[PDB]
Amino acid sequence: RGHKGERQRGTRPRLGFEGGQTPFYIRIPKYGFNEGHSFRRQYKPLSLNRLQYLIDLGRVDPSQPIDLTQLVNGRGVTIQPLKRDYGVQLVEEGADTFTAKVNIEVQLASELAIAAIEKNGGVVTTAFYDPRSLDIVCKPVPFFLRGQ
Amino acid sequence: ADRMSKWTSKRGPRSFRGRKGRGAKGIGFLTSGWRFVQIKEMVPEFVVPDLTGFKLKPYVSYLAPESEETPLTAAQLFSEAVAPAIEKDFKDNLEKYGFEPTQEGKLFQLYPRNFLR
Amino acid sequence: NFKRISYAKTKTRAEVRGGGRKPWPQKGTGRARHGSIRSPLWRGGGVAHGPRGPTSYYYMLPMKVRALGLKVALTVKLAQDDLHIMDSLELPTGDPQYLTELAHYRRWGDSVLLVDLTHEEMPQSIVEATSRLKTFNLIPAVGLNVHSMLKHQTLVLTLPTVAFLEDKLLWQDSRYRPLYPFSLPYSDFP
Amino acid sequence: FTPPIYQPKFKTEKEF
Amino acid sequence: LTYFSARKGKRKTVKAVIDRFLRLHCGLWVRRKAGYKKKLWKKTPARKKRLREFVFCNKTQSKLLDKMTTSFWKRRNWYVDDPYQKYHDRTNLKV
Amino acid sequence: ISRKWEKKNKIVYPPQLPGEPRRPAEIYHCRRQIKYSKDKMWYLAKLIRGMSIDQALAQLEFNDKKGAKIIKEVLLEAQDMAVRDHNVEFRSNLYIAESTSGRGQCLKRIRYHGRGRFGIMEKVYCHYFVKLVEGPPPPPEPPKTAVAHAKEYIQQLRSRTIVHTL
Amino acid sequence: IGIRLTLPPPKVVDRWNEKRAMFGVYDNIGILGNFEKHPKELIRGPIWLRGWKGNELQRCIRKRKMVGSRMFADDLHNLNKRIRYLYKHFNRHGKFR
Amino acid sequence: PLHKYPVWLWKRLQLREGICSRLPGHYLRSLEEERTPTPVHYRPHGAKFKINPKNGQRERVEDVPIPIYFPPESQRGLWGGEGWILGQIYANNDKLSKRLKKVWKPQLFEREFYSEILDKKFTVTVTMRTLDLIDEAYGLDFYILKTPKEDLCSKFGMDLKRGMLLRLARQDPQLHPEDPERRAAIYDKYKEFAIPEEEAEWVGLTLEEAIEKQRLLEEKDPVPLFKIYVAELIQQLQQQALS
RNA sequence: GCUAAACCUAGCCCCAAACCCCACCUUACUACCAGACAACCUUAGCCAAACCAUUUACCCAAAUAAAGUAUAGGCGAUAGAAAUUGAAAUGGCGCAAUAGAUAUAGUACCGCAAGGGAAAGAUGAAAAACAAGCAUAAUAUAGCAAGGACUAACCCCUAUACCUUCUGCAAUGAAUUAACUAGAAAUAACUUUGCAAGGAGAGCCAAAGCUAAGACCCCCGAAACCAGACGAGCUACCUAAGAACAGCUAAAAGAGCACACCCGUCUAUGUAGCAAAAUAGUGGGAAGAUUUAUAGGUAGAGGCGACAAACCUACCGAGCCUGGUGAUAGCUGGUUGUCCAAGAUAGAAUCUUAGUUCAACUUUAAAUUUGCCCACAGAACCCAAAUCCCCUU
RNA sequence: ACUGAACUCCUCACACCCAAUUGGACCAAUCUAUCACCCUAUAGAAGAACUAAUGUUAGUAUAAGUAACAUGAAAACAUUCU
RNA sequence: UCUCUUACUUUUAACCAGUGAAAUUGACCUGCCCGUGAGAGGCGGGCAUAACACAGCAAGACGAGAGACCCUAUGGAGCUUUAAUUUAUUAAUGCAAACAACCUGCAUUAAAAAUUUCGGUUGGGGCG
Ligand SMILES: Nc1nc2c(ncn2[C@@H]2O[C@H](COP(=O)(O)OP(=O)(O)OP(=O)(O)O)[C@@H](O)[C@H]2O)c(=O)[nH]1
Ligand SMILES: [Mg+2]
Ligand SMILES: [Mg+2]
Ligand SMILES: [Mg+2]
Ligand SMILES: [Mg+2]
Ligand SMILES: [Mg+2]
Ligand SMILES: [Mg+2]
Ligand SMILES: [Mg+2]
Ligand SMILES: [Mg+2]
Ligand SMILES: [Mg+2]
Ligand SMILES: [Mg+2]
Ligand SMILES: [Mg+2]
Ligand SMILES: [Mg+2]
Ligand SMILES: [Mg+2]
Ligand SMILES: [Mg+2]
Ligand SMILES: [Mg+2]
Ligand SMILES: [Mg+2]
Ligand SMILES: [Mg+2]
Ligand SMILES: [Mg+2]
Ligand SMILES: [Mg+2]
Ligand SMILES: [Mg+2]
Ligand SMILES: [Mg+2]
Ligand SMILES: [Mg+2]
Ligand SMILES: [Mg+2]
Ligand SMILES: [Mg+2]
Ligand SMILES: [Mg+2]
Ligand SMILES: [Mg+2]
Ligand SMILES: [Mg+2]
Ligand SMILES: [Mg+2]
Ligand SMILES: [Mg+2]
Repeated sequence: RGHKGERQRGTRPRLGFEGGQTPFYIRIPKYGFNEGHSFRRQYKPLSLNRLQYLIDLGRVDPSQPIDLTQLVNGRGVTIQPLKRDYGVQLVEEGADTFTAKVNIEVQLASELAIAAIEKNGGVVTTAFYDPRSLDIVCKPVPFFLRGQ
Repeated sequence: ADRMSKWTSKRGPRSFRGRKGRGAKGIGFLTSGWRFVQIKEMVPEFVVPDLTGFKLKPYVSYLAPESEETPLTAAQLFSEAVAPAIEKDFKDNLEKYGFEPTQEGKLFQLYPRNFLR
Repeated sequence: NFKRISYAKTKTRAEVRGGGRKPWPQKGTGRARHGSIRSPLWRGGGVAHGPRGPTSYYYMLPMKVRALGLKVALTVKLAQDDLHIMDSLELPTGDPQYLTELAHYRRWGDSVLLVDLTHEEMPQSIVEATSRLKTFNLIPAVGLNVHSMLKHQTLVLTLPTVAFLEDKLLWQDSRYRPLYPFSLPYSDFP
Repeated sequence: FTPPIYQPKFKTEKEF
Repeated sequence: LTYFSARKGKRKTVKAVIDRFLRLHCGLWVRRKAGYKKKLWKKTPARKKRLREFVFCNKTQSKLLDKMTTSFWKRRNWYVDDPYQKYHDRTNLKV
Repeated sequence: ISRKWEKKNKIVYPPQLPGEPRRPAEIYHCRRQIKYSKDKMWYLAKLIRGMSIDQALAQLEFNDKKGAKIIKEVLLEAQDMAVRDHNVEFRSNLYIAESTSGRGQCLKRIRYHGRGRFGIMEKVYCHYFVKLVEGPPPPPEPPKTAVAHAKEYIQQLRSRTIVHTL
Repeated sequence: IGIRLTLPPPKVVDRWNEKRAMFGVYDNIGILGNFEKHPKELIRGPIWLRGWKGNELQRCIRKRKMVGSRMFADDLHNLNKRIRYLYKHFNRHGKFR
Repeated sequence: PLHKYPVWLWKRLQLREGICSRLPGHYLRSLEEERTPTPVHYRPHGAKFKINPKNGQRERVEDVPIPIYFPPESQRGLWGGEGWILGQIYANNDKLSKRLKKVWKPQLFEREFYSEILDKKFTVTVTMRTLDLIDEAYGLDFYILKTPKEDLCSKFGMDLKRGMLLRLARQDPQLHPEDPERRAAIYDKYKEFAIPEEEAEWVGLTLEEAIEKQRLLEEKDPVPLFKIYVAELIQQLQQQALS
């Protein structure tokens, strides 16, 4: 603990205290960096690379419509509605090597991702899900056990 | 300063020592001049019986046979004192058989008990 | 450790009876300064850093780690020649002497852990034989554990128990990351 | 002024 | 700060930090320059341009802010049109 | 507490061979819990150390200290038991081989002082121990003679070695 | 003199009493029983620390939360004081900050 | 150790044990049930959800009632759910100023009220809120019979309620005797509030008063065992004779 | 060989389960007379904010999660939800007489009271069987008491006790023995596993992550503040009803001298005392505003006061006890096994200079490649010493 | 010239002399698992180590057998005397 | 009282007998001169030096147990204020309320108080 002093006694000031000089984190002005952060909508990215990888490994079946439930079941994406996740957004990454004909339903979709999906002969639709519906979609079995 | 010793009439000043007693039951009252009037009826009169010719003794011979204790009960007393007459009169107003509705009017009331011992 | 709940507890200087008033003034008495007769320094005082309340030692290794431990225990027994497979646990008689003599003749260890598929179907003969034995312990398949496997010198398994253990442990391999507790319904999980 | 402190009386009353 | 709250036993976040600093998931902390809204009439254009900029924090400052904020603020946030999405990660960084 | 002194009288030696010197008798006696300071008793014990029983009794009979009477009683009891039980032929043929005083079990009392302060008196008790050995008292150690001193010095001189060398 | 002058009575431990012999059985109840029961459900002890762990402050908070209403008067007072003291200690004292 | 039950359930357990158990079921239910009194000293929120201006998001809102202190003098009067507000204020209404204890008391008036059912005039210390409530109820009798226990919040008010309810239940001819038509008119006017007398007897009784009433009801001097044994012996003899 | 030393169970701790004759409110423990008074009412403060003044977590009616999120806040210290989700159900890696309950006991003892509050016992199947301190044994020129030694105890030579606080010794603490007596934890990081673009037994994290484990955060001490009790048997004053005041001089006296009585001017004794304010002498008053016994009253953000800030149960510029309370203390003191290793003075801000934060220095682990020394050449006019830079080596 | 260190050489062996701090290797005793069975091993734990707080309790020292204390005289122990 | 002290008696005292504390105490096998140190029994150079008792003394052991002075603390408390913040409380008025008064609410003015503080440098003090 060192020699006698406030720290050795174990009563040093709180974290961020600077001995009386105005603390750094209080002398920096307030700015709305995180204003409304808990209300901003979040969409988990689902790159075409990831989608093609899932289809290739058979964790997602392109012979049937692909929606958030199928993605979650195949573990292609993790959705956290409690953390303001509003669904999945298609991402153009991997577009040049996407060669799957799929019927995928997402929440957001980039122009290039839509172009790749449609060029491969598939169909893509952007569908909205409120937080409650999104939670039910992502984890249907617990909802069924809720008995509602 | 002594909290544990019992509080008796030997402890306080003159007034305390005179006022407190030793549990002896009162015999009368005090009139003017501190003259004590003793009421005869307040004095317990010992109803001592005539023991002449009595056969019992403080002790019982060990030769007496052993018996089983049977504490008397209200039902047993009723059976041994009331049931005979009740049965006889029924075969042939409960006051006639011994029942007394109100203890009031008796010298020896059973409740609230108004006699000694 | 995970089941452990140490019930040891001691009274701190706040909980020791009395000790409110200052024993003597700060200065004048020529004695050491004190604030109560129940500080840790005093006889009968509190304990400065003693055990506090019932303490849990609960923690969970990953279920994959625990299944791997079970697999490793089984492999260790097999490689060290302490694992014996049985067609069934049926015994000619429920006499514990028969079981002890059989173990001694076959050169099993002083301690044997017999395992059967389920509790309900375990033969009455073996049940009676092992109920009266201390070093011969009979458990259902669901009760198999590394601790008992290591405590008992030899491990005896039935063929259904072998199949059950293989299925259950191999399932941990090649399973998805859970979406929710496996107690809940799954497409292919009984 | 600091008053004198008497020790407990039992400590000086024990007998064989 | 409060290392163990009295109701949950959790570590609390100093909201004065949240109201002032942005954390990039890479670990950098961004801030405004103090006095960027003060007495601009007596500040030269270069000084005003310097003050109007978003600025990174020191290593020790970033460590202090990380200590003062909890893990919830140090997660991945996939906001829709975040202006700092590109800045949330580092590229071509050697040691 | 320890009571080994009393037990010391119960040791039985094996019979002596005819061609062996007669073992002098030894009698251990003591008095416990004497209301007297062991420091004060030590002086009487030291005084009577090494003296014959009769000489010790004579010296104690004319000593003003309270402990003298107690020691005299103890010595008389020791003499009586030596004659009766330890097969000592002559009463007077005994000398005090050992005599010591030991601390007894003491009691603590309070001594009131002037200003509400106090001290801790100790009601001091002491033990007294004696060993009586049969036979005339051993002669006192003669004082060192000049001849003996010179002999010792010359022995020390002869004992010299060439130190720290081959 | 703080040492005993005689050997203490021999301590005989039955390593094969039922408790030791069956110790640990059903620890794998979850992974070997289709996860019907969690292993922590095998824990027997205070209601407020079954399948849970924390430092002294967290333990005291949980105890007050879960059985505080059922606690005796002076025990609850001591628990409240302990929570207060532990809050002050953990949130205001220590080498690191 | 730990109590088997939470300390806050001890009153309910005591109610389920003893003479309180023997108390009539309807009275026990009335005691057990608790309803929030009508807001008096605070303005309730209109809806359960509100769009908070700060972040413009929908948030749940709750109506947390202001604690009210009712001095015993209130129990002798009819305060329309009004009482003393024992709270605190910020000097000059700014939180950066001193905090001061503040007691807001209601303005009490002495007024005379006539009860049609009771055919009596009562002088009652009353509040303007109580007068307004009486006007809204169209009379003291209607106000007393309508206002529940929590809103009435007056032992005298509950006693008046019990008296009126008992009068209605019994159809007592003591109401305007020699004027049966007027009595019937009053009873018809207040018909809707009539309830069985067995229930009206227990309206507005405190727990202690109900316990005392039950004790008085169920107190009986023990029957002498002479009567019981005579009846038993006579019955036994009847059976013996018949068989 | 004395004092002593030794013991194992009396019991206790944490959980689970389970809901639990007579007398006595008057002076309590008092057989026996005309009632009437009856209860409810925000806690505060310490403390944190390094002052403090708004503010500062606290039996709440399901654990977990949402979440330390929304929000609140000298927008600062800090405080902090809800919607929503919905788990389960037999003792001890506790103490063993300075421990564990204070407990052999709320007893003894202490206090007027509220309150405070101990200590200790050890045979046997049967009782109808080795600490300190001393002694044995006082001591020999000279010296931190030992070491090198030596034939030899000493003699010879060498040697400035320990801890802590300072730049350094002086200063602090220690009679000594036994027992007891003081580092509690998150953020991340590091190591070791598991699995791996996925990890985790819901929630959470994830651009190699994730899960789990290991591993870091002391003790004693104020004057204080506030809440509620208890105190006017001392003392201050007062109320009721009492009592005392010899003798002489004067005469109806807040008169004089002087007993008892009250007080306490000066000296001496005493100073752990006879005494926690006394004794002897000397002295002031001693029929008055006197002294005094009895009962009652005034109670602490108060009482009472011929103001001395005096007295209010020996310690009153704000009593005592209990509680908040383990108050707080940037201050003092302490902070216990062995061994090795690296390891020293640059400033800045600060109600700040007895402190802290940053820097600098120091330590550990890791990545990479240049680091130091330094040849020329080079670094200002106004008008010494050296320093920086720097290829080689 | 010689004497003269823990400098240097010599035979052998080497981690074995810095405050605060920091890294590391071991470890007494206790309990638990399993060993062991005249007192141990591998691990898991923790009220886990005292030459020092005018530290707490108990014992005994030092001062010290010191300061201090006490019982008028004779006697027939009747009594008398001061 | 003193020049100028003396004699005696009692207590005390010292010896014998009984009983038997307290402060204090790191260990002490505990010397003097000079020097060093800013102050020496313990360090350096010299000198002295068998061992212990008993009674005195008060030069040293910065003698022991309790004392004052200066400075510090973002430590208290008492007191005063034209220090800051308040009027919670009382007393007044005014306006509402209600039928002049009382009560309640809101204001204003006083009295009484309540909480808290009293920065830094400049030997102190005054003015600076
Ligand atoms: N954890 C715990 N278990 C206890 C406690 N007291 C008793 N038990 C358990 O109670 C069970 C039954 O106790 P027993 O005394 O054998 O039987 P019992 O008298 O029928 O038991 P109860 O009905 O509980 O009184 C056993 O498993 C005990 O270990 C206790 O204080 N704590
Ligand atoms: Mg420091
Ligand atoms: Mg306490
Ligand atoms: Mg204890
Ligand atoms: Mg006294
Ligand atoms: Mg503060
Ligand atoms: Mg005890
Ligand atoms: Mg010894
Ligand atoms: Mg000392
Ligand atoms: Mg008085
Ligand atoms: Mg006169
Ligand atoms: Mg006069
Ligand atoms: Mg004055
Ligand atoms: Mg003055
Ligand atoms: Mg006092
Ligand atoms: Mg402290
Ligand atoms: Mg080194
Ligand atoms: Mg400042
Ligand atoms: Mg400071
Ligand atoms: Mg040399
Ligand atoms: Mg310890
Ligand atoms: Mg020790
Ligand atoms: Mg000590
Ligand atoms: Mg002595
Ligand atoms: Mg002396
Ligand atoms: Mg003397
Ligand atoms: Mg003497
Ligand atoms: Mg000198
Ligand atoms: Mg002398
Ligand atoms: Mg000295």
